[PDB]
Amino acid sequence: AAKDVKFGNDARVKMLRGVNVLADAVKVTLGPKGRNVVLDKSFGAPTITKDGVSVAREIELEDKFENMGAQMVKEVASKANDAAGDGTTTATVLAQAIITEGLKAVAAGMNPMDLKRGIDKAVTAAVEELKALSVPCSDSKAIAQVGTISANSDETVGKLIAEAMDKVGKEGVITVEDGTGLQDELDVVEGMQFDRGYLSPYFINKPETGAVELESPFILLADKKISNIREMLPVLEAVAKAGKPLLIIAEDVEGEALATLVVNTMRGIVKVAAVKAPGFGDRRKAMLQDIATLTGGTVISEEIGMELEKATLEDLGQAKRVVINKDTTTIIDGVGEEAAIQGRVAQIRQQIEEATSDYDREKLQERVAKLAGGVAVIKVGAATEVEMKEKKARVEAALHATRAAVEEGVVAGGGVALIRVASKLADLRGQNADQNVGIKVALRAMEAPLRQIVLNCGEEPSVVANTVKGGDGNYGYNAATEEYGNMIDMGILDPTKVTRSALQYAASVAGLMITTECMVTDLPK
Amino acid sequence: AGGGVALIRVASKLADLRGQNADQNVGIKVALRAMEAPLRQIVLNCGEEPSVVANTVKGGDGNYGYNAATEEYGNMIDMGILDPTKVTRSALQYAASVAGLMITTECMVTDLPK
Amino acid sequence: AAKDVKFGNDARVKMLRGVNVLADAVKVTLGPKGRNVVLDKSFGAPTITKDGVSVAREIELEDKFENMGAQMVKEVASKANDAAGDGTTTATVLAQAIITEGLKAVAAGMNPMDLKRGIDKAVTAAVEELKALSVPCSDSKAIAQVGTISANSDETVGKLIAEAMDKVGKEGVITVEDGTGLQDELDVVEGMQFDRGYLSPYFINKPETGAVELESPFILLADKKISNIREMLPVLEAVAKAGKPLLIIAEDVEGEALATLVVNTMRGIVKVAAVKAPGFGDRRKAMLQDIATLTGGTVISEEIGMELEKATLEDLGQAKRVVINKDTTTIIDGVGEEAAIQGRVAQIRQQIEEATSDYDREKLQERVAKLAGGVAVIKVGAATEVEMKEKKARVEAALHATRAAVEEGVVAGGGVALIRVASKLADLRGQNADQNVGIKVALRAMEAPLRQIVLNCGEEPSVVANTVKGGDGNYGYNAATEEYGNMIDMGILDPTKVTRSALQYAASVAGLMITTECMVTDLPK
Amino acid sequence: AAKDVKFGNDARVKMLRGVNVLADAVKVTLGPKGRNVVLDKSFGAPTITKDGVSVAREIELEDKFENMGAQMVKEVASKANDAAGDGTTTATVLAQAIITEGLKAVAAGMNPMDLKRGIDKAVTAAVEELKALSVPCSDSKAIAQVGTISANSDETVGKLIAEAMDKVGKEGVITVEDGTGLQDELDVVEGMQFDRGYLSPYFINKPETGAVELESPFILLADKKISNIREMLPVLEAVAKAGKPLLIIAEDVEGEALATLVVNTMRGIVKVAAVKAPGFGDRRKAMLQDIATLTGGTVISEEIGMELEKATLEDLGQAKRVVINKDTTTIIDGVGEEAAIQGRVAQIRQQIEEATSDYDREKLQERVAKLAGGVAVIKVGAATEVEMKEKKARVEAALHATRAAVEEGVVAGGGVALIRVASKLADLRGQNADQNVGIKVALRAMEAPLRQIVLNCGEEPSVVANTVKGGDGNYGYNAATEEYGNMIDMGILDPTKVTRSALQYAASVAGLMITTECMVTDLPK
Repeated sequence: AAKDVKFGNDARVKMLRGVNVLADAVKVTLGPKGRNVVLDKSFGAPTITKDGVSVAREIELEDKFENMGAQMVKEVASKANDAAGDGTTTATVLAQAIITEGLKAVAAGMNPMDLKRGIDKAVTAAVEELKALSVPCSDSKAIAQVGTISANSDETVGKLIAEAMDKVGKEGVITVEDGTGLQDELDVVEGMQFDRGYLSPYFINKPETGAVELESPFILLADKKISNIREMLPVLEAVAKAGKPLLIIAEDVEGEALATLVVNTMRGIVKVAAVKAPGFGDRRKAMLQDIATLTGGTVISEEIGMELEKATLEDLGQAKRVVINKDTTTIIDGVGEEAAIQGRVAQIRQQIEEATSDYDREKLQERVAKLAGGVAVIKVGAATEVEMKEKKARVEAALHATRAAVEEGVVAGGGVALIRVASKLADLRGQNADQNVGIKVALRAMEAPLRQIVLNCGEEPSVVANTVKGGDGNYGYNAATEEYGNMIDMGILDPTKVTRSALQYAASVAGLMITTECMVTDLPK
Repeated sequence: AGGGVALIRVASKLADLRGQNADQNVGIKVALRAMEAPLRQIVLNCGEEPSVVANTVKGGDGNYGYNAATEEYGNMIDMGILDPTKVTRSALQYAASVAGLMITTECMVTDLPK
Repeated sequence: AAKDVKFGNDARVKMLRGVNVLADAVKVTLGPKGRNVVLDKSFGAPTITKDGVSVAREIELEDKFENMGAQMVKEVASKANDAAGDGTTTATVLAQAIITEGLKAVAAGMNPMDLKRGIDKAVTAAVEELKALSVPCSDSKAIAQVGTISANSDETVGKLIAEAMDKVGKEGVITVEDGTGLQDELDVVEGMQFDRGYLSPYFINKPETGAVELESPFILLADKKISNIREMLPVLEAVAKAGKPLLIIAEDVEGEALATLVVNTMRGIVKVAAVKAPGFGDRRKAMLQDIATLTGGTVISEEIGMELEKATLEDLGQAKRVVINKDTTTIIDGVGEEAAIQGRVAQIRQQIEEATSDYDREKLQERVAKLAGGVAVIKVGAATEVEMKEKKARVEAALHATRAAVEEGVVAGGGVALIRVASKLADLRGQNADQNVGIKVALRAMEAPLRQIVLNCGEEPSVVANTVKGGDGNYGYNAATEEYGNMIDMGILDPTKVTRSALQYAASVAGLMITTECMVTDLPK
Repeated sequence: AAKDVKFGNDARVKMLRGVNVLADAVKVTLGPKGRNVVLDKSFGAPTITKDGVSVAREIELEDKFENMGAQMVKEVASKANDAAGDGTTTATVLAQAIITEGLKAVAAGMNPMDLKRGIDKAVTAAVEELKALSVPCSDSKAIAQVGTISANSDETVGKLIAEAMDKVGKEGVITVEDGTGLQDELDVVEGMQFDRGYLSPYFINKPETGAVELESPFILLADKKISNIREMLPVLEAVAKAGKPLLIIAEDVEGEALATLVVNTMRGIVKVAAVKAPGFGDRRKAMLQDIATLTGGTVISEEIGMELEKATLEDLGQAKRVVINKDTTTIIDGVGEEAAIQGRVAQIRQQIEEATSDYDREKLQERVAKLAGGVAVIKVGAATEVEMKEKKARVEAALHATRAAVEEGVVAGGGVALIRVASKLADLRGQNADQNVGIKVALRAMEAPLRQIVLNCGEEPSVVANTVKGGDGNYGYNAATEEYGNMIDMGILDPTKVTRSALQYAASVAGLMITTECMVTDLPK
C-alpha cells in the first residue's frame, strides 16, 4: 500500500540514528568489565544478561526508517557468529564506527562510491596484515591451551577437545551429548554430517542452541520433491506407532506438505523435521544412497517405480540421535551394519581408481571421509544436574572457537589484534583524496573494539589505545588485570577467523549504507 | 553505442529538425534535450559534472562516448559498452507515448480520500 | 543587559546562513550580464540598481545572529573598495565561498585552526602567482588605454588622465571639478593632501561620494587638543559673518566641542568640519606649519602663549576648496603667496643637506613633494548639465582604477585572473591533511567569481570554467561576447591591486569565522 | 533596520501581483466607454472620476513588495504625461501586458536578459514603423482641427490656438490666464521661459495644475549658492512690506535657507519660491543677466563685491505673473523698458557676428529667440465663473496635445496606431529563440490598449482586434460609433509623440522587472 519514501541526508541520518541504538545498546556488554542489560519479559521477571547477542535479538525500533537501518547491520553481524562462533557484538561495534564517520564524510561533500573503495582496500589489506600475526595451532598441545582458555581456564576441557580431535583428525566430526554420571566419556561411532539445514524454524525444540534434536528417530530417504501430504500418511501413521519421531530427507518439500508438518509436530502429534538432500545433480542421487546404507534403510526414487505410500517402517533409516542447525545437519550412530558400510567404502574406494578427472576425484575423497571417519562423541562429566548442564555449554563454546583456531590460527585478542594491524597500514593510499579518506576512516574505526572495553573500565581509552599503538607485536593491554604485556602469553586471544569475519562483514554493510540514496517503506498507518 | 551515448548522438544531429508552428518546434527541442538525460545521469552517479561529460560527448561524432566504469572516453563499441538497438528504441518511444498523454490531459477523476 | 549566548554549530550556522543572504543578494549584480536588485525606499519610488555596494548597505537581518555574520563579512569587503576602487562585490562572493566550504569542513571533524592556515598559505602563494600575470603600466601610452577602458571606451578620458599624471607624476594629486562649459580644462594649483579623515560622519554633505566639500572655506590651525567649546566662540562667531564655512585642524577634538559642532552645522548654523593634524610627535608641529604658510594663516600653539579666544579672521588659513574622505583630507588652491611658500621650500631644501640619518631624510623629501608639486585639477567637458554630470562620474571611476593599475599593474579581469592563479597551485601542500584541505578549499573558492558571471548568463559555469582552466595565459571567456580568447586584448581586466585585495580580505574574514566558537548578543527583547 | 529580502519567483510574483492592481484599477477608465472609479476621501463625499491619473495617485498597497512593483511602473508611466500630455493610463496598461507575459516566460525557463533585448528591438523597430503613419501638421488649418478635437469638437478653441502659434511661431511660448468677462482675448508681451522647476513642492498653490502662480511678484537675481538664511532677512523683510510675493533665482538654495522658506510661506508669512538659475558654467552668468534687463533689476554676484544684505527693493526684478512647473519656469510681462531690452538684443545680435564656432553660435540664437519673441497670452472667454474655469482647462489640454502634434505629427488613435505597427513587424527576428520570444511578447502586448476599450463596451475584443488587423492603413474601429472606417477622418487620433512615449516607457520598466532577481525592503513591523 501507500509507501513513504526518503532520499539524501534524511534517508541516511535515519539509518545512522537507527543503528546508533543497536550499537550503543550492545557495546556495553563488551569484554570482561562489561555491564548488564535488562531485557523486559512479559510474564515473569526481567532477564539480566551481558550476552550481546540476546540483547540484539530484542532490538527493533518505532520509526520505520531508523529501525530499517538498525535492522540491516543487525542482520549482517549475525553472519559472523554463523561462521566463526563469536564476533557479532564486535561486528556491530565496528560497523557503527565506519558508518558514523562515513556518513560524516559523505555529507561533507565527498564521493560515496569512492569512500566505499578506500574502505574495502584498507580492509582487504588489513585482512592479510592480520594473517601475519596468526600464530598456527596444529600440535595437540596448543590445541589444549585454546580450548582451555575458551572454557575459562578449565584444563579438563582443553584436554577433552584435543583427545577428541586426535581420534578423528582436526577435520573431523565432534558432538557433545549429556553425561551419564560424572567421569567424562569419549568414543567413536559410525556417523556423518552434511551442509543442509532445517527447512523452517519451529521444528526447533531447543531454542537455546537454536537447533533441533531427535532421539532414536526414524529417517525418510526419498529421491523427489514432496508437496502432496497424501503420499506421507501411509508412513506418517506407521510412525505414530512405536512412538518415535521422524526425519525427512528428500529432494525437497514445498508449501503444501511443509506447512502441514510445521503444524502437526507443533501440537505434539508425532514430531518430525525435514532437510534438503545433499548436493545436487547426479551426485545427489548417490550421496543420498550412502545415508541409506549408513542407516540401514532404502532409497525411494520414482526412477524404479517406488511410491511413498508403499513403504513400511523397515525401509526407513534409523539412528540414535540427530542434530540440525540453521544450515547444518548431522547424523549420530546409525543402525547400518559394519558389513554393507565397509563394503560401500570398498565400492567407492575403487571409484577413485577409475578416476578420469580431478573433480570426479575430489568429490569421492569427500564422500569417503565423511563415511569412514564417523563421528566423535563427548559425554560431559557431572556431579548434580545443574553443574552438568553448565560444563556442557562451556564445552560447545570451547570446541567451537577451537575449530576456528585450527583453521586460520589465533591472534592477540581483546581488541589489540585490530589496533595492531591498522597501525602498520598507515602508508596505504588510493587513487583520489576521496579514497585515501575511505581508508583513514576504516583504520580509525578498528581502534573501536579496544577503545570500548577500555571504556567499560572507566580508564581513558584515549591513552590505553595510544599506548598499545606505541609498540608492536602482540603487546596489548589486559582488560582484566589492568596491566600490559604479551596478550598471547596472558591467555587473551580470539581465533583469527573471527577477528577477520567481524572486520569484513562490518565493512560490507557500512559500505552499502554509505552508498544509499533512497529508502522505501510502508506508511506509519 | 550504449551507456547513454546512443541517444545524445542521435539527438545531436536532428538539431535542424523543425515543425509547423513555434509550439511544435518547442515540442522538439524538448524531446532532444530530454535524450541527454540517461547519460547526464550516470555521469551524476559518479560525482562528475554531467554538464561537461555530455557537452564533450556531443562535441564529437560516431560511437565516441564516455566509459562510465573507466572514467575515460573512446569508442563505446570497442570498449564493450552497448545495448541492443531494440531497447534503446523501445525506451525512447514508450517514454514518449506517456509523456504525451499527460501533456494533453485536462481532467483527473478519482475516489475521495475516505 | 541580559545577553543571549551561543556556541558550536549553532554559533556558526547562524553566521553562515546570515552571510548567505548578504552574498546571494549581491552576487547577481555581478558582471555585464548582471541583474537588477530593487531597494525599497520610504517616500517615493523604489530604487532599481545593479551597484552591489548600494545593495549591501541596505542589508541587515532580523535574527540578531544571522545578522551578526552578514554584518562582519559586509564590514571587511568594504575595505577592498577603500584601498583599490572596486572588488567589494567580489570579496563578498569570495568570502561566501570559503566560509561555505570551511564550516562544511570544520563540522565534518577537521581542525579549524589548521584550515585557517592551509587557507592563508594557499592565499599568500596565489597572491604572488598573481603578481606574475601582472603586466606593468608605467608609460603614458598604456595609462591611456586603462583610463579609456574604465570610461567604457571613451578615448577622451584616457588622455585626460594621462595628461594629468604627466603634470604631477603618477604619484601626484588629482581632483575632478565641474565644467565651465564644454572643452575640458586642466591646470596646476598650489595645494596639498594628507592621510587624515573626518572626525565623525554627518559633516558629510555629499552622501554620494561619502565625503565632505567646502567652497572658499576658512581653516583653523591650532596645535593642541580641543574639548571646551568655549575656546571656539570668539572665532566661531567671527566665522558666522562673511558667511563662509570652517575647517578645523588641531591635535584633536574630543567628545565635548566635537558632539557640539556635529550638531551646530547640522541645523545649518555655520558649516564646519575637523580632522586630526598630520602625523605625530615633533614632526607634527612642523608639518602643521607648512599648511599655515600654504594657506596664508598662522599656527596657534600653547607653547608661545596663544589662545583660541584671541584669534581674528586674519590668523585663519583659506583656500578655494577642500575635500575629506573617510581617512583622507585634501586642500585645493590656497591663499599663500608664492613668496613665503617658495621660501619655506628653500628652508626645507636645506634641512636635507644637514641630514644625519636616512629617516630624517625621507620624511623631508615627503614634506617637500606634497608642498611643491601642488595639485591637479580636471574640469570635465560639457554640452548640457545632464551629460556633464555623467562624464564627471566616469572620470572619477576611471582615474581611480587607473591609479590602482599604476601601482600594482593589471591582469586578466572578468574572473579568470583567479581561476588562472589557482590552477597552477595544484601541487601546493601543507603539514597535515587538515591543512591540505585548508588549501583545496581556498582554490576551489577562487573559481567562484567566474562561475558566477557565467551563471548570470544562463551558461553552464561547470564548463566555461573547466574550459578556461584547460588552457593557460590570459586566455579567458568574454562575458559580453560569449566567446573566448585573450582577456587582455579583449579589453577585459582589473588593476592587480584589487583582484588581490578582494582575495585577501575575503580570506581574512572567512578565517576568523572558521575559528569561532562563541557569540554574545543582546536578547530578542 | 532589519530588512526582509526575497529572490526569484517570489521577488517577482510579488511585483507582478503588485502591478496587476495598479493596472486593473485604471484600465477601466479607458476610452469613451470608460467606467467610473470611486476614490474615498476623508472629510466629505467620495470622488467619482474617470481620470486614470487621479486613480493612480491614490494607489499604494499593503504588502511591502506588491506595493514596490505597483509603485515603479506607476512612477515611469507618470513620465509619459510629463513629456507628451497624455498616455500614462496607456503606458500602465502596456507595461502590465509585457510584464504579465514576460515573467510568464522567464519562469518558463527562458533567459531574462534576452527577453529584454528581443523586446527592446521589437520596440525600436515599431517606433519607426510608427513614424511612418505619422501625418504632418504644419499648416495653421490642420493645427486648428487638432486643437478642435482636443477640446471635444469646440471650434472656438482650435482657432484660438492657431491664432496664437501664428503670432510666435509653432516654437513659441503660450500661456493661458483667466478671462476678464466673455470674449476671448489675445496679445503679445515681453516675457521668457527656461527649463528649471521648483526646488521643492509645497510652494505649489494650485494643486490642480500642480504648479505655482504668483501675481505681480518680485524677483531675486543673485549669482551664488544660498544656505545661510541670514543673507536674506535684509530683503525678506523689505518684501514683507508692499505685500507682494517673491521669486528666487540663484545658483541654488541648500538645506538651510531652503527648508526655511519652505515653512515661512507655508504659514502664510510672505509667499516665496525659488528655482535654479538657467544652464551652467560661463553662459549661466550671462543668461541670468538677460532675466535682469528683462525684469528691470540687477544681478547680485560675489565677483564684484555685492552682498545680499545690501540690496533694496529697487535692485529686484519684477513682472506681472510667473508660473513654475515640476521642471519648467516661465516669466510673464516684465518691467524692463523696451530700451535696455532692444539694446541687449543688439549686443547679442553681434555676438553672432564674431562667431568662431557652431556651438557658441547655437546657444546665442537660443538666447535671443526667448528674449525677442516674448510670450503669448490667451485669456479664456466667459459667461459665469463656472463655465470660464471649465473652458480654461479644455484649452490647456488642447494647446498641450497640439504642441505635441506639431513636433512629431499625429496618428490613428484609439488603440489602432499600435495594432497597426505591430502587425507589420511579424517577420522581425533576433539571434536566439529567447529573443524571438522577447519580440512576440512585445507585439501581442500592443494589441492591449485596443483590446481593452473594446472591452469597456462589452464587445468581444477577440474580434474587433482581429478585424482591425485584417486590413491596413488608418482603418480602425471607432469606439464611440461602434462602426469601423478611417480613424483619422473620423476624428480619432493622438499626437504621435504620445503613442510613442507610452510604448517606450512601458517597455523600459517591464524590462527592468523581467531582469530582476532581488528585492530589499523594511520588515512588516
